Amino acid sequence: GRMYNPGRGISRRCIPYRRSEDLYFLMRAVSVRHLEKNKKDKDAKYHLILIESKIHRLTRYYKSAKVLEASFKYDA
Amino acid sequence: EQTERAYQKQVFHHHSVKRYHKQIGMGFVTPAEAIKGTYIDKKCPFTSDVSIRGRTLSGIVKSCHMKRTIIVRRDYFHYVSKYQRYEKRHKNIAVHCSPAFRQLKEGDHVVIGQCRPLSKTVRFNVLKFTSRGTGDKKQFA
Amino acid sequence: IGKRVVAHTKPRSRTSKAVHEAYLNEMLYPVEVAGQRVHATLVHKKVANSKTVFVAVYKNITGEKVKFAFPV
Amino acid sequence: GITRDSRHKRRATGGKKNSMQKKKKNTMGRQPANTRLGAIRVHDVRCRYGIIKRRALRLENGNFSWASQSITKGTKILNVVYNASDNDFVRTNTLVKGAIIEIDPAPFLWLACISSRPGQTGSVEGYIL
Amino acid sequence: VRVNVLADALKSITNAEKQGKRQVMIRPASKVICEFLNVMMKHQYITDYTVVDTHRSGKIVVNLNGRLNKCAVISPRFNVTLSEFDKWEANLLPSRHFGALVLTTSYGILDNTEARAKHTGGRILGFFY
Amino acid sequence: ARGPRHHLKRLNAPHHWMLSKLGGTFAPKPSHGPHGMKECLPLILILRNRLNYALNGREVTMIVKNRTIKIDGKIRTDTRYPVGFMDVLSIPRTKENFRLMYNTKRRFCLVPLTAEQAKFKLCKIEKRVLGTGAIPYIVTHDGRTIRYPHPELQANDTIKLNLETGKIVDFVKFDIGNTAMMIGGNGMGRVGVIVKREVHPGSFEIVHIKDAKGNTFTTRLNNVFVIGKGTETLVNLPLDKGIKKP
RNA sequence: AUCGAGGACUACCAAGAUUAUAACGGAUAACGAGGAAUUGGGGUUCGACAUCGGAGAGGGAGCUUUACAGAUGGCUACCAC
RNA sequence: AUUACUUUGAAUAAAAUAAGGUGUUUAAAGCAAAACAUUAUGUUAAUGAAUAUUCAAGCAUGGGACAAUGC
RNA sequence: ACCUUGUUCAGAACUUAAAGAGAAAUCUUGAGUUUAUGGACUUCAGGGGGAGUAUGGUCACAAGGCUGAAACUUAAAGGAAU
Repeated sequence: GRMYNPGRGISRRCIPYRRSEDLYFLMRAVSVRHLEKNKKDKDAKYHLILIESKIHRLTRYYKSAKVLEASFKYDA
Repeated sequence: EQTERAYQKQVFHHHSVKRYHKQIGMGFVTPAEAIKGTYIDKKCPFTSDVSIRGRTLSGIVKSCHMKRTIIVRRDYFHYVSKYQRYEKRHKNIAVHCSPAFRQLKEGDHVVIGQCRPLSKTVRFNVLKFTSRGTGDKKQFA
Repeated sequence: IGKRVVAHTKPRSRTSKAVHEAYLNEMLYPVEVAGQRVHATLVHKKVANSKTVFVAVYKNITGEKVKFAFPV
Repeated sequence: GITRDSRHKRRATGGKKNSMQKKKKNTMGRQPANTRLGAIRVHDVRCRYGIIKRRALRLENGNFSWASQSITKGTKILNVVYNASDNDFVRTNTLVKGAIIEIDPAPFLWLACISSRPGQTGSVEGYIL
Repeated sequence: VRVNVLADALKSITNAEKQGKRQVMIRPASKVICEFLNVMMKHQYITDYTVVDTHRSGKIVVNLNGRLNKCAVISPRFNVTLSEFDKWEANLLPSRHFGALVLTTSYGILDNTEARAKHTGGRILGFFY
Repeated sequence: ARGPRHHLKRLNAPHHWMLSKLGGTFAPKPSHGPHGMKECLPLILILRNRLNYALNGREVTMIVKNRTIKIDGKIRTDTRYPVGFMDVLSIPRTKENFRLMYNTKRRFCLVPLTAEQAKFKLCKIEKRVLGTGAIPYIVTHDGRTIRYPHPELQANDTIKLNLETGKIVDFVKFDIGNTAMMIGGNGMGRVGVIVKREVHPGSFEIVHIKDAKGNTFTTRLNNVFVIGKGTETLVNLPLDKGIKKP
């Protein structure tokens, strides 16, 4: 199922039987952090933690894959 | 080379003064940096009077914060008879690292060999090293 | 057809799977392969794989006894 | 007596060691005999296995050797001018290995660094820089 | 997630045989699953099978003939020494004349009666009555 | 213990003496000398049990101190002299010349000899070193430091010694065409032919010894003891001829 | 200094060493092993005590003799008899 | 390229366990003795269990399926 | 678009079983695939009381929360169904 919610969506692209950035897009985290004015929004203050926990997993992987520089760290 | 109170000279010093470098035993090629190098070390396995006796091990270099001496972490598995399953373990060994390996850094696999007690804990000596990846902090010997 | 060597276990282009896949496609130009099925069966206390290149819409070069046919 | 066992030291982890047995003669130590500068005086210490160590208490002369001229000649030591370990050895003129001593080149007619163990062998022997 | 593809396939085959189905389908097909079936085919427990390639570790269709009772995987593949065989046979198999173990040894994926003949041990994969 | 020990408990004695577990509390400790503690049979055990001449230790001291035993050419008067390998033992009074060889049962055996063949005894070189003043010498398995030797007498050969003279008669090299007797562990007391010696730089040297009957068994280089050259034995092998029956 | 490696000790310099894979500390009616009792398999409990290794001689300490003792059916002092 | 896994060994105190032999009147036991030469003689240079092991490490070797570590 | 019908994907549910499981009630999008016992991982329980009590630690302004025994006592306490 999904990474965080209990949804189970199976929609997928279907490559035929014939052979003839995402981390950047996940920084969404900026857009919510909107939070400066809606201080009482306890929902977006939770969905931000979910987004930030995703970033700490893509960074944790792009460093092992030696893609990102070893000094990378996401912050405001 | 000579940055200390006493004169730093090799254990086997002679005129032609020469540079002295024996070779250790079972097929460990002496590094180039110890042939043309001008360093002085009385505990280097190549250019001194420290042999390499029976036990020989290997491990991952972890700490390179002490002078000419490093810490080698050996990871193995221990078997428990009752559960018929293994468990991870580790033992740190403090080993001497001669200046013959200038490019040695934390996280590189190293083959070490036994010698006579060189300190309170140091009993092994580095023989050869193979480098590995980087972790944002290149800590050399 | 091309001529590439197979190493002894060199890159993925020098593996048996890739060479046979390349030979199959290059020897079959321009007709297209669109299916492969292997029908294992016990014969004389032995297993006999019978690879079948299906949907065709070799033994000398590669060595695979492969039957070629058309979809039902 | 002074002891040389490791049972009185802390572990590699900093943990204290809990004793099990009393002191033993195998790890026996002995008092230093700082061989100062003065008249000849050595003492024969009966070490382990009966062997005898000459313990030089005070010395004046040593058989210095010259590497260049391949000559070794006895000489009277004058003054300890440098010690690589403890500067207080210079003040008391204590003779230990590696001490830089100046000597008179009266038989050299034909600066020094000691290269022997006066507290073990029983006499001073060195060479010329 | 799918930790063990072999476990999923064997449990799919056992369920089909209980219902009396004529053939079964296994979505992810590996070399180990293909080689596990040959041990069951050589004993005539299953008729045959057909590895259909789908460019994505294609499926398998397995023909069953009323003979298999239960084929089960064993969780982490225990290292089985040759002296530990009859201990494992006495547990996982109904009788000394009926069952069949499967071991992945250095000589391929053998059963117990031919790994014993080949004089080798190895990790245990599973079993089938 | 504060020093060297003197007693030997019965159960701590080497197994290959076959001492009854209810015989007594202690076992005769073999004094030092040519042969090690576990490589030797004390002279008391040779006469009390192997030959049954003396029933107890009262009658063993009445014999050895009576100048009635000649270990090698010399004569020994120590009740617990270490009698080890093929070093010959002779009793002039009874006119018999034994010899202590091994056998397949991991036991020292007393092979009878004739008078002529008792005048010599084979030794195995242990090491060769250069003395001070360039006086080379070799050390045998008996602890003997022989004087100025042959230049080719290397570390692991076998020499022939004479009791009366003390010279070196014949010497056998260490190669792949020689007969060897075993002094080791599992292969102890077995005769065979050296066929292969595989070398590991680290710890040990492993030698594959092929038996007469085609049986092949390996061992450590230490336990190898060359007994002849070209499938020939220089001494009379024991009753079982160094053969092992599976 | 030692029979001898060694922070074993001294002088100078550096800040290092261990830890969730349990460091550091606490409990033991804890001397360790060969082994013993009971067991379908897996195991649980025990081992001062035959034999091997360690430690001690009322409690510490300090020493003499000799090849080996920090000896105690040797000595000195203190504590307790 | 190493490790892990598995197979053979090397090496490995005894007592103890399982165990081979042996009529202590049998048995526990012990590693003694006797079929026998009707025995000094010979069997006899008599037996001594290969005694198997023994877990966790350590050494070497045959194999690379299942696993682990980076290039 | 709203309604009627066929396929398919995802969600909250429902009905039948002569089958599977279980002590039974009952469960079936599992509480099935389990003495024919091993898919991966985490937490929790060991007769009933004493008791979420005493003490130690920590959090809170407070009420209180979290971690959490022992002495002693007793042959039952309890679950589903007739």
